[PDB]
Amino acid sequence: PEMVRGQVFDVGPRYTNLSYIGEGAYGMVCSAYDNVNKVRVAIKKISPFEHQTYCQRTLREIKILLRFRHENIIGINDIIRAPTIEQMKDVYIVQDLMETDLYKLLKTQHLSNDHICYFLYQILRGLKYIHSANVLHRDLKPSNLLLNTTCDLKICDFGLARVADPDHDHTGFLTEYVATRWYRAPEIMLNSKGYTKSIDIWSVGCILAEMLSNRPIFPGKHYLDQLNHILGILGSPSQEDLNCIINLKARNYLLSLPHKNKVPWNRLFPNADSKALDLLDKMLTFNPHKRIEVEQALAHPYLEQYYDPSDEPIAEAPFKFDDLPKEKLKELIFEETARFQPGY
Ligand SMILES: N#Cc1c(NCCN2CCCCC2)sc(-c2ccnc(Nc3cccc(O)c3)n2)c1-c1cccc(Cl)c1
Repeated sequence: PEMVRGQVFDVGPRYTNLSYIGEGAYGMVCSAYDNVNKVRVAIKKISPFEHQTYCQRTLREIKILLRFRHENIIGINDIIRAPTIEQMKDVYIVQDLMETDLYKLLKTQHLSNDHICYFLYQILRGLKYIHSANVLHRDLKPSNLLLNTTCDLKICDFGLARVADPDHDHTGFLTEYVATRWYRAPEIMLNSKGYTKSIDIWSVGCILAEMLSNRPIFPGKHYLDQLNHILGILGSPSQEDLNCIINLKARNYLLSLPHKNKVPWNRLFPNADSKALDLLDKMLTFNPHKRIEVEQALAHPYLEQYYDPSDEPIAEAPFKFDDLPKEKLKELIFEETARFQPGY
């Protein structure tokens, strides 16, 4: 086997010419040449068997990726792992190599309104399919949006994804959260576990604001600072939106803050299309129940040039609602990846 840093990357002889790309929420990503299909691919190494939580996430990610089939969601080409459970310590997931991501593009490239409109359409088209499968991505951000040389957009890393569970979304004030800080909806910091579809819509809204200016709209430096950045632009929540927050600690925190008025979108983004700002406003709504849904967002006049509900497919087999030990999860990961084995 070949080494990349100080770690084994056992994908050869089919996959050679390894180069380090980076990391997902977990796992090490490399580019490689597929000697069989004569194309360069991306490969993610996952070593989750020593921990239950890692095993659960690895199992969900693989189950989700294998079940999903959509143009705006990157699929799995192959899975490399040992032929036996005893010999299996690592899992390698193979996907088509995408040229870049929206994070890298936004660092140095100004987006035309046409590119913003097209990227947003593709994000929401992929998201419609994800949400139709009763799945939440939960870590949408520019680095999880891959692009090729013709601007085809594909959503990646379902490492923090979960089956939607709105009945168990309520939690206490200041509950620790796993997903990337800057794209976290205000309710995460107040009373939400991020188990509802509205959590992904907030993240897409943050991505849209970022595509308009090439800078994250809410760059919180720590947990509560993230909420301060959000209220600094949306302004103080209304009495109606506060009445929706039953948790006393979360409500009293918001009531203790000095009153802030709404910063108009047309002042933050003076060169933006007015329809894009109307959609931005509806995605970046404080109250998650009033926040626009993915199908409504696709039907928004800003996306009129692309909107075609018959060419925005939904999932054929949605997921249903776990606490199994890591040894039983290793067996399920082994079973889930069995179809990619040489004998199969
Ligand atoms: N998780 C994850 C991934 C990514 N997360 C983002 C990593 N990124 C690295 C650069 C700095 C910001 C964070 S990317 C990824 C993947 C899949 C297909 N093509 C590419 N291409 C790509 C992405 C980034 C840079 C680059 O040179 C190429 N990546 C994957 C991936 C690769 C193989 C299998 C699976 Cl299940 C996922």
